[PDB]
Amino acid sequence: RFLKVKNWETDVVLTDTLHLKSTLETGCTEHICMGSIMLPSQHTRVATKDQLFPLAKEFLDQYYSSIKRFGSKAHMDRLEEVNKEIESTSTYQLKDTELIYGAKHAWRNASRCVGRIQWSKLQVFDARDCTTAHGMFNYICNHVKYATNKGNLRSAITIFPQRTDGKHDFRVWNSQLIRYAGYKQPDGSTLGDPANVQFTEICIQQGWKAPRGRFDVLPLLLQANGNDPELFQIPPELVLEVPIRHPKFDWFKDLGLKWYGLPAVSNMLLEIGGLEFSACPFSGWYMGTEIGVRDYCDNSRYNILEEVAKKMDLDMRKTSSLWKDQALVEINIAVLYSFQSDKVTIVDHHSATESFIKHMENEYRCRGGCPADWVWIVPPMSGSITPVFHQEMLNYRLTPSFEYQPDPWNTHVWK
Amino acid sequence: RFLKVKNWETDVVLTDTLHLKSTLETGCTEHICMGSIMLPSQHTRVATKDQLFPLAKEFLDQYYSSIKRFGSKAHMDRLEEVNKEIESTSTYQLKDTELIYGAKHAWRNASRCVGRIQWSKLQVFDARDCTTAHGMFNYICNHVKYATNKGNLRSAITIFPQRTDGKHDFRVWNSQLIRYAGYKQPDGSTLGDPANVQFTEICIQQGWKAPRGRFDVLPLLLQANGNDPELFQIPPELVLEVPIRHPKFDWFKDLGLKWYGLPAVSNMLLEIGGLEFSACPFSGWYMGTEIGVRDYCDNSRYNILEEVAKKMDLDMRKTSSLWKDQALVEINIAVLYSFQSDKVTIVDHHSATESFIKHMENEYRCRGGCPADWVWIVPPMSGSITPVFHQEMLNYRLTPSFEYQPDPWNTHVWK
Ligand code: HEM
Ligand code: HEM
Ligand SMILES: CNCCc1cc(F)c(F)c(OCc2cc(C)cc(N)n2)c1
Ligand SMILES: CNCCc1cc(F)c(F)c(OCc2cc(C)cc(N)n2)c1
Ligand SMILES: C[C@H](O)[C@H](O)[C@H]1CNc2nc(N)[nH]c(=O)c2N1
Ligand SMILES: C[C@H](O)[C@H](O)[C@H]1CNc2nc(N)[nH]c(=O)c2N1
Ligand SMILES: [Zn+2]
Repeated sequence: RFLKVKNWETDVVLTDTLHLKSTLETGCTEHICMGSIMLPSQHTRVATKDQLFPLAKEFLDQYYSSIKRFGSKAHMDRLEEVNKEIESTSTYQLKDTELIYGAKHAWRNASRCVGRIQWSKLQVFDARDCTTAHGMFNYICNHVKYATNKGNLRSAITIFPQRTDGKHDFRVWNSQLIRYAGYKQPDGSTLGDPANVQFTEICIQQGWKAPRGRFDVLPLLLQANGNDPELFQIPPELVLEVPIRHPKFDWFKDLGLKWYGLPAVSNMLLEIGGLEFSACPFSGWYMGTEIGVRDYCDNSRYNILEEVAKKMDLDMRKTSSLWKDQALVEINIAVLYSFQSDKVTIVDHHSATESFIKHMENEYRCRGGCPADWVWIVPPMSGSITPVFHQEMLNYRLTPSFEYQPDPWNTHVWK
Repeated sequence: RFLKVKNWETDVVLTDTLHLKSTLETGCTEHICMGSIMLPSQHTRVATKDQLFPLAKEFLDQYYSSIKRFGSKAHMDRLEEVNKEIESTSTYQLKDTELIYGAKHAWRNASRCVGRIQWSKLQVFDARDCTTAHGMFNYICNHVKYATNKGNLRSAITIFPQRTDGKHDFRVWNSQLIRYAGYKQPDGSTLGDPANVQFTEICIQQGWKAPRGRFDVLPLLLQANGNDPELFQIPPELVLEVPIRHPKFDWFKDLGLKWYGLPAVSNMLLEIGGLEFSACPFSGWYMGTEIGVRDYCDNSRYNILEEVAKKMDLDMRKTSSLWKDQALVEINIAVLYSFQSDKVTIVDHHSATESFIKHMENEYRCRGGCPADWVWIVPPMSGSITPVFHQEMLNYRLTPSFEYQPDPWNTHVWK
C-alpha cells in the first residue's frame, strides 16, 4: 500500500504514504496510463450543497491538524459553525487564515510545478471584497507591482470572490496577466505570439486598438460577478521587460527579442474546502527554459531556431547536424544572461531541478510524500543531465488544488 | 471507452480502440499514476497448466486473424492440436511461423521503443534446438555477424528454448551482448563502464582475465538448460567499433572515445501465447542520444561532460552558464558524425522521433492504436524540439511482449 520511489542516479529511495490521503482521480486505470494526456478529463472544473460539508470538513480537519490544535474546541466549534452556515446559505466563507493556508497548499499540491520548494513563501492578496471589473484591474495592478518588486520577484496570488450560483463568476479572461499579442498576416503567417491570435482578436472585437507589432503587451479582459468583461491596459511602467543579449554574440541584440519578467497564470480555478475560486491569478519567476526553449523555439510559437542558426554559421541542411540543438543552448544562455545582468529573478533548469529533488526530500520526510508529474517536471531540454530525469515520481491528486477550467468565451451567456 | 489522444504541435487527433484488446496491467490505479516508475511490479516476469490454454488460444486467434484466415479449419484444428498437446505435456511448441509472428509483435507492442516503425523487418533466428552453452555462443556469434552486416546494421533476434519447469532456463547473463568492462579503482573511483562493475567482477569470479582498461569488450556468460554459465569471448573481428571524432574539433580524437555499433539487449523475456522464452537477445541500431547523452554523460556512467567542457574553453564555474548543455550537443554531433563517416547505421533523435509519429499514424489507422510510453519515447535531450514531446500517448500492455526478469545470479541454484 505504501509505495516506494527510487532515484537511479543516486540510489536514494523514499517511501510515499501521502498518496493514502489522496482523494481525486487521475485518469489512469489498472489497464491504461494517461500520464501524458495534457488536459485529462479530471484536471478540469456545478456543485451542490449536500456534497459541500464533507469537503468543508476534510479541509478544516487538516488545517487544524496544521496549527497543531487538532480536535480542540476551536476545531470542534468551527466545524459546527461552517456546518450551520452551509445549512443557512448552502455555502460558506473562509477565514482569512484558512484562505492563506488553502492557497499555499493548492500550490504545494500542484504536481506539475518544479518551483514548489517555495510553496510556503507565498503572498496571499484577498480580493473577496471586489465587485467590479475596475476593482479587479486595481487589485491586479497592485499584484503586478508587488510581485515584480523592481526585478527582485516575489511569489503572490490574488483571490477574487468564490463562485456561487455559477452564472456569477469572476474570471480573468487572459491566460496570463502579461502576454504578447498575436496577429495573423495577409499572407497567412503570424506576427507576435501565435498562441494568443484567437484572444488578440477577441480583444480587438471588444475595442482593442492593436499596434500590430511583435511584443505588444495585451490588455486585461476582466469579467466581474458574471458580467460581460471589459478591457484595461496595465500601465506600461508596471510591465517589466528584459531585452535578450548574448554574452559572446554581439549579433544577438540585432535579433531584437525581449521577454517580460513576470509569469502570472490567470485562467485557473483554486479549490479550497469545496469552494471554487474561478479567478485567482498567481505569479512567481521564470525558469529559463520556459522562455528560451518553449516560448522562443516551439514550432507553433515564436520559432526562432531558424534565424538563430543562420547568424550562428551552422550546417542547416542535414537533420543530424544537430543545428537545432546547438542554437537551442545559445538561446537559453542568452535568456539567462540577460535576466541576470538586470537583477531580474530567473532560475536555470539545473538549479531548479536540484531544488525540487531537495524539496522532494523534505516532503517525503515531514509529509510522507510529494505528488509529482515527471512528464512536466523534467525540463524541456537536456532532460537526463538534470537530476529529476532519474527520479521516479508518484503522481496523485490532493486538495486544496489548482484545476483547469473552460475558457470563458465558450461558456458565458453573452449580451 | 474509445479514448482520444492529441498532438499539441499539429492539432492532429487520433482515436485509440486498440487498448480494448489490452490484457496486462500497468501499475496505475484510478487514484495513482506510476508512469515514471522504472521497473514496475508488472513489467517483470512460475506459471501452471490450467492458465496456459486461454493464453495459447488468444495468441492463435490473433495470428490466424492476421493471415486473414480467421475461423478457418486450419485455425480450428490448430486450436484443437495445441489444446491436445497441453493436455499431454502441459505445455506446447510454436510453429516456425507462429514464432516469427509472436517475436515481431512483441517488438511491435514494446511501448517504450521509439524505433518500432521497423517492427515487421525483423530477422528471427530459431535456436530452440540449442542444448549447450557452446551452441548458445555459436548462435550468438552468427547473430552478431548477421545483424552487423559490415556496418549496414539489420534487426534480428535469436530465440533459445522456452522455459519449462523453471529450473531449466536458458539465460544470457549479460545485459547486452556487447558491453564495455567496469573496474573499480584502488582510490575508490572507476575505470571503464561503472554500470557493469558488478557483472565484470562476476566474469573475473568465473575466470575472466581482465585487461583492466577503458573499453574492454566483456565476454559472454551463457547458461544453458538451467546449468551453470560459462565464459566465451566473441571474436574481436565480429565486434565492430566506431572511434568518435568531431567534424570541427581536431582535439576530439585526443579524447580517445569509441563505441560499439550493435545494441543488442540480451537479459529480457519474450512471451508468446503463454510460453516464456528466457533468453532471446535482439538487436537493431543506435539512436545517437543513447550513446552521446546517456552513455557518455550520465553521472553514474562515463561522465565526460567534465573534460569535454574543459577543452571547449567554457565558463565552468556558474551552473547557469549552461556549459553542461553546450558540451552535450557537441558530444552528440560527434557520435553521429563518426558513425556516419564509417557507414555504420545510426539514427539521430530528430529523424527517429519523426519516424515514430509517422509510425504512430499507421498504427492508429491499420490497428486502432499504438501503446507508447512518453517517459521513454521522448529523447533525453532537446525534448520539446522533437515532435514526440507534443504528442499525447496512451500506454497499455499488449501481448506478445518483452518483459523484464530477475538477474540470474540472484535466482540460480549455484554449485
Ligand atoms: C516561485 C517560482 C516558480 C517557478 C520557478 C515555477 C515553475 C513552474 C514551471 C516551469 C511550470 C511548468 C509550466 C509550463 O511548462 O507550462 C510550472 C507549473 C505550475 N506551477 Fe509553478 N512556478 C513558480 C511559482 C508558482 C506559483 C506561485 C504557483 C501557484 C500559486 C505555481 C503553481 C503551478 C501550477 C498550478 C502549475 C501547472 C500545473 C498544471 O498545468 O496542471 N507555481 N511551474
Ligand atoms: C531498429 C532500430 C531500433 C532503434 C532505433 C531502437 C531504439 C530504442 C531506444 C532508444 C530505446 C530506449 C532504450 C533506453 O533508452 O534505455 C528502446 C527500447 C526498447 N526497444 Fe527499441 N530500438 C530498435 C530495435 C529494437 C528491436 C529489434 C527490438 C526487439 C525485437 C526492440 C525492442 C525494444 C524494447 C523491448 C525496449 C525497452 C522496453 C522496456 O525497457 O520496457 N527495439 N529502443
Ligand atoms: C498548455 N501550457 C499551459 C501553460 C501553463 C499552465 C499552467 F497551469 C501553469 F500554472 C503554468 O505556469 C507557468 C509558470 C507559472 C508561474 C507562477 C511561474 C513559472 N515559472 N511558470 C503554465
Ligand atoms: C535501465 N536501462 C535499461 C536499458 C534498456 C532496457 C531495455 F529493455 C531495452 F530494450 C533497451 O534497449 C536499447 C536499444 C535496443 C535496441 C535493439 C536498439 C536500440 N537502439 N537501443 C535498453
Ligand atoms: C503531449 C504532452 O502531454 C505535452 O506536450 C506536455 C508534456 N510536458 C510538458 N511539460 C511542461 N513543463 N510544459 C508543457 O507544456 C508540457 N507539455
Ligand atoms: C525515473 C525514470 O523512470 C527513469 O530515469 C527513466 C526515464 N525515461 C527513460 N527513457 C529512456 N529512453 N531510457 C531510460 O533509461 C529512461 N529512464
Ligand atoms: Zn498512469
